Amino acid sequence: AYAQWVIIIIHNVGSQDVKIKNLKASWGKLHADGDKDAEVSASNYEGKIVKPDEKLQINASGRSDAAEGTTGTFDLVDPADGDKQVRHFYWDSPWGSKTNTWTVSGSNTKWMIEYSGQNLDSGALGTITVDTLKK
Amino acid sequence: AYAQWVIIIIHNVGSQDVKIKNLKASWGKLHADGDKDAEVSASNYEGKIVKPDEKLQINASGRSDAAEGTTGTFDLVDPADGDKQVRHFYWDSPWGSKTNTWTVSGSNTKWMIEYSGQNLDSGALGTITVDTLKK
Amino acid sequence: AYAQWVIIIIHNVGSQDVKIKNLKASWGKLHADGDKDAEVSASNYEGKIVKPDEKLQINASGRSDAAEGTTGTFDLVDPADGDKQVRHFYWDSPWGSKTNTWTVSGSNTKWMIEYSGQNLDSGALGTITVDTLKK
Amino acid sequence: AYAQWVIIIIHNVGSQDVKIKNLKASWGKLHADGDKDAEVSASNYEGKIVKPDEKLQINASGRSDAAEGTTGTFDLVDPADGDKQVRHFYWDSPWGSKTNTWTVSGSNTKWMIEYSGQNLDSGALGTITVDTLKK
Amino acid sequence: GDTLNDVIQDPTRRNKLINDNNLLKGIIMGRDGPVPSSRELIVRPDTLRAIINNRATIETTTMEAEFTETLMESNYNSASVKVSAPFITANSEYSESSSFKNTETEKSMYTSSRYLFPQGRIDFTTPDSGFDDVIKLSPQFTSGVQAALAKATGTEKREALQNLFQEYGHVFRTKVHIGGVLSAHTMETFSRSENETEVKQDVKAGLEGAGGGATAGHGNTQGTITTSQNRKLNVKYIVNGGDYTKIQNTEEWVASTNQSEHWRVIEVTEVTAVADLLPQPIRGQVKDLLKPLLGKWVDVEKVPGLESLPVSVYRPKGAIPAGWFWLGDTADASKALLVKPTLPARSGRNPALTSLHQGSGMTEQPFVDLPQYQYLSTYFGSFAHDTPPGSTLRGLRPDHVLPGRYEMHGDTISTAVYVTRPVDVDECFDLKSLVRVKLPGSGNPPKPRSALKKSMVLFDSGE
Amino acid sequence: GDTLNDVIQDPTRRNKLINDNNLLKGIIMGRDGPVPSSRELIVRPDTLRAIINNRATIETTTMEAEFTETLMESNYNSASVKVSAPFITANSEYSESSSFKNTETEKSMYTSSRYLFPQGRIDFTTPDSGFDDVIKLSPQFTSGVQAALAKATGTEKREALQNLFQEYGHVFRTKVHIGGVLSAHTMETFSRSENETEVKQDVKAGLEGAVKGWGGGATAGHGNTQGTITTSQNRKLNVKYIVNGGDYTKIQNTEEWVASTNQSEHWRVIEVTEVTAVADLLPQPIRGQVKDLLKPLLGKWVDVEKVPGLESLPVSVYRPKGAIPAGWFWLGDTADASKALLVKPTLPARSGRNPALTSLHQGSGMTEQPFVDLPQYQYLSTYFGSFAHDTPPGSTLRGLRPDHVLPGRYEMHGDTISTAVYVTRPVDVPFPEDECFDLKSLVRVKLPGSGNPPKPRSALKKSMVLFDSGE
Repeated sequence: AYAQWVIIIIHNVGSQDVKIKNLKASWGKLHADGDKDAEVSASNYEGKIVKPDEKLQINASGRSDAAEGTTGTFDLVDPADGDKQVRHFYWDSPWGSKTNTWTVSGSNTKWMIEYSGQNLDSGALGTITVDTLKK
Repeated sequence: AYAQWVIIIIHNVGSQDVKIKNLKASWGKLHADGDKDAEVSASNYEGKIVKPDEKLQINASGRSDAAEGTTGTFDLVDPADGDKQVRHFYWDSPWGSKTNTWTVSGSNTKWMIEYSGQNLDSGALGTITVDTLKK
Repeated sequence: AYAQWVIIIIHNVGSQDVKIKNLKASWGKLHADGDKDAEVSASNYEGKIVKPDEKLQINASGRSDAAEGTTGTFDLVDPADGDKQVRHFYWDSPWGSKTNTWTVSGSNTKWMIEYSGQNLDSGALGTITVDTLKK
Repeated sequence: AYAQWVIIIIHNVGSQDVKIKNLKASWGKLHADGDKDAEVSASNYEGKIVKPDEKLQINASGRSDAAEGTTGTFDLVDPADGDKQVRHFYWDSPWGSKTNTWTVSGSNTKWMIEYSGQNLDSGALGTITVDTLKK
Repeated sequence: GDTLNDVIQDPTRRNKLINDNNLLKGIIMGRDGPVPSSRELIVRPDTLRAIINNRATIETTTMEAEFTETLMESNYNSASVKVSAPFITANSEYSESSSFKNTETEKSMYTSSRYLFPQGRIDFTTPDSGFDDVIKLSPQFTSGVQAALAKATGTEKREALQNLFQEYGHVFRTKVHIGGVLSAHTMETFSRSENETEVKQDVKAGLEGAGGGATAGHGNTQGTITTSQNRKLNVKYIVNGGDYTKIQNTEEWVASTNQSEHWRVIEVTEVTAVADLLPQPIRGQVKDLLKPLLGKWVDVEKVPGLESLPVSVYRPKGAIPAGWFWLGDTADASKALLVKPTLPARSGRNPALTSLHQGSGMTEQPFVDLPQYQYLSTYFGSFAHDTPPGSTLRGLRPDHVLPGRYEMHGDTISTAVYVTRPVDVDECFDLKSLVRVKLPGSGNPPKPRSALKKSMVLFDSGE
Repeated sequence: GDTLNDVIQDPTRRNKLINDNNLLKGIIMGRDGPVPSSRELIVRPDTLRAIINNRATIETTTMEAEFTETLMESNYNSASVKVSAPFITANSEYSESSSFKNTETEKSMYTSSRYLFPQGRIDFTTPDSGFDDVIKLSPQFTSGVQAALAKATGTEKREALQNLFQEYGHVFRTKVHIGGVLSAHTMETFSRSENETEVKQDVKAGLEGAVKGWGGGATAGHGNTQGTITTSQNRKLNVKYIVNGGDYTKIQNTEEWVASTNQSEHWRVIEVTEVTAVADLLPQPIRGQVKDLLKPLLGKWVDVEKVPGLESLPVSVYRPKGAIPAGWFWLGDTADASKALLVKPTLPARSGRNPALTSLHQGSGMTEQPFVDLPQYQYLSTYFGSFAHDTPPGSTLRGLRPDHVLPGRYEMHGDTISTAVYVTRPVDVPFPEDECFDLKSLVRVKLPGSGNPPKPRSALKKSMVLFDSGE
């Protein structure tokens, strides 16, 4: 249901481009901002380039009566370094279960990553920001 | 219930301090960071001063799975000029209604605000970052 | 029925142009001035530019015996800066319910906006004059 | 009843005082800003001076569940030249008849008047802005 | 393969180039447009400074756009009813149908071609450069300037200068590019509309009884076809240089681009004022007398009764002296600028200042009498076209003003006022003109933005 | 088959080549672009040093790309119902269908032809070469330089030099390639969009029944069809020919232009492989003075003070100690605790001249950072504090003309993004010429606000600043 929603903000504080790839939502659908009825396909972001001081917002929400919550994974990769994997983010706002899971994986000394604003105990995940910087 | 939760992220982005006053949660409760069971009284947040680089986070949620929503209000004031009202912010996460209310009020041409991450449609209100600039 | 009606007068007192977008009406129908029978499609106002010192009047009302009232939303966007959002207006003059809602949302400190005349107590919404002044 | 109201904004766009006189409402009652329950009299409007670039609001609404509409008359006069009748404005939002009437009557060339907002056909009469200009 | 060098080293060819290009004559920037002067402004030089440039270019651009939208709709309705008894049977049929088709098609074509065949650039040396090959003004022009400056009264001097510069010109081309340029342009637009409507209707009925029978019938049909189309074609050729008799043969024109007798000025990259060619003590005097307006700083007083506004409003204090005019309400608390025309009103000369008339209707703001003029401030009060201070308030020629910038004051729209500021670059006075953002009423004139150029006002001058 | 040798050995043809190509004239580097000077900068030589190159080349490249995408969808829904009884029967049907087709076509074609017909290379000898054949500067240019350096005050000298180099040019071509080059470029773009839609909806009903012979029947039928065809098409064609050398009247006829490439009277300079600054052609004692006077900025090293507060950052922030002397300016915050750089313009403001420095103004919204008053200029640091447009130290912070600065390299400090600050350092170069100052300018990567301006990434050139000029 729409009562389980997540908003993720990739904020490119650093000075170098970041590419978003492998944006897949196992549970739920990706919608626009301020209108949960405007579904957007993953192709709208796959390979998208985010420049310094540019915010990339992807809003996911469980469909009406989905009862499946909102879950998926996405990858941040370096436009250089042959699309090297910068970070692998997995988010899960289950409908059935109160506990949520937002996790980070991937090894790059090249990029520093900060993230905050996610709820893990009960309810929806919330709105999440991820700061990308190319050390 | 813990399904009703809200995070107030007040982020000073000017170079002059701001003060929280009148911060009371009529409904629900106020808890510590991350954990909702560790309830904390509003006395720890009343009258606190936020510095230019500092962030202050309020974590308010309803009573423990008791179907109780969380609601409250607070004011930002200028300790420089004797705590003149900056803005009045009202949040509400009611159990009965899935809609959520985030209202900002007040008037100052001598101060600016921007907020983001609010979700009034359905589910929890969500973590919201309010950037404060004393233009 | 026709007993529920809203007239919005966007008055661009400012020196810079403004645009209307996402004018979607879930309940009610848009009609010409002075004749509710003269239904006008939403395309008549999509993308319209209100130049300085120009008033744009949009009228909505529920069809006779609809028992539906009239509801809808629209956005004001600054033509410059890639159609940057100015404000989000939502109106509702429901038939069954004896309360009407006129809500303004969005955070754009570059535009200064005021409005008056809205009546929410009973019956139709009324005629609302919204002043828009970009700074 | 409350399904029939009228908001009258006498707006002095000129540079001379216009005095409101002989305000009399037969059907319905005069209320006050927003609240249709706060019945107000005419002694707070009769004989008043509306300064240039100043607004005076008259809000009238039918009595609560009286199956009774709204009806009244007021006369704007020119204080300088012996309260000579500038115009006589009669409003009516009857409960019985779906039609609604706003009549601007009287004649004084020395003054120029224009009005907008009136909704005569169906529902409440709406809110009317009357711009007065001695010329 | 001759160039500008071969032309310049030959006296006959050099003088032909000078004569056919009006290189010794200035341009009279008149009310209508620039036209070259018939009189020689500078003395004929013994040689010309030039560089050679033969990088010819041909560019063609074609754009076509077409659009078609076809809509169709059709309906039908059919009903039949029948009743029977062992003694009677009655039936009735009804059928109708409507059809509607609509096609709108739009086409646009656009062809622009430019043939640019340069030859070089010819430069003249102006006095401010300080070189010894400086151009020398004609003795007749210098004598005319001296005679103008010798008149008894300053207005006589100004009128003499005006006549002299109408004859000789207001600008002189100092760097010119020589060569040939040919341009062709074609615009074609086409719109068609087709509309078709059909409607038809039928009814049948009959009866049987006891033995008996009957019959009836009724056909009915309507049809409409409406067709409309428009086509507009426009072609324009422009030739400047080369063999102009070959304008319509692009190939015989690109062939003649090497013939020096047809070389022409195809652009000017440096133009210099005719006044800036004069000796310094005379140059200063001439540029002073050419200023349209005299200036005078006066004292200011506050217009009281404007409490509901961010800033105090100030107007020229006292009565405006005989013959002067003021330029609007300002926020500066110390001084205001008075102006006065230098040239009398005369047929065919746009006045510096336009009178203002109370507005058409539902606005208490003044309007400019002459069309394109501008005034600097919103009016804070009831504008009297007949009595002071409104009687002595004026607007300016569009050449007198440049766009300013706004410094908004006020917390609310019905309170806010702009203070317009010079855009620090063409300097303009920082007069602090006020411009309410929300004017009461409707039908108001456009909000002022501009500010007054400093180059147009002559202070002191003992006038 | 004549070559450059035959032209050079004939005074008439040699002088025609010199004159038609402006080989004695320098190039003015105005902000609008290079233009030849009309003044002769060097004395006409008795001969020219040349080599012969007649290796002609024709290269033609054509690229075409097409793309088509056709989408089709259709739906149909049907419902049929019947009820019955010994006295009445009823019936209904509903058939609905929808169809949709969409086609998008994109085409692109571009052709590029270049005909390169060289003749050789002509070389001039610069004084630094030390050879005896050397370009003599024209006596007028030398006299102008002497007169400029003769002015009483430094600003008068600088303005005289500016006028002199605006007339005579700033650079001189010492190696040029002679020949003819013809170029053609065609670009064609095409787009077409076709969209088609159809909707049908047929409804039918019936009722029938009878008793004791009192029978009856009824029927009803409603149908509805809607169609739409939308077609859009765009084409753009652009063709450009450029000729430099050869018979220009044969620009539109490639074969005849190629045939004309052997005619000496049409040979032109088709590229420049060496350019020498006009100041580098002067005698050394005058050369150094002219170079010094042409530097846009003065420079001064000053004491610095740590800016208190900012205790949370990994590196101390320093600023000019005391007030900036009158007429001078400072360039940003730095980690250099030893010294900071003050600069002052050398040339006044004048019409048609871009100033070396630009003023900074407080940001429009949600940013306390300065913004450049002029479009392309740059400043070397972020501001640690509130930028005061009108009061010190903010009133004297200045940005630089883009030609004054070269990209630098960052050097990050701090463990976390909330306190990550860069110490910009010069990019090292083998040439000790494009060298820049190691000002150690500070740039905070994460500015708290929004709408902040681009993060500084530049260092100041050493060639643009004059020290110890005693001014």
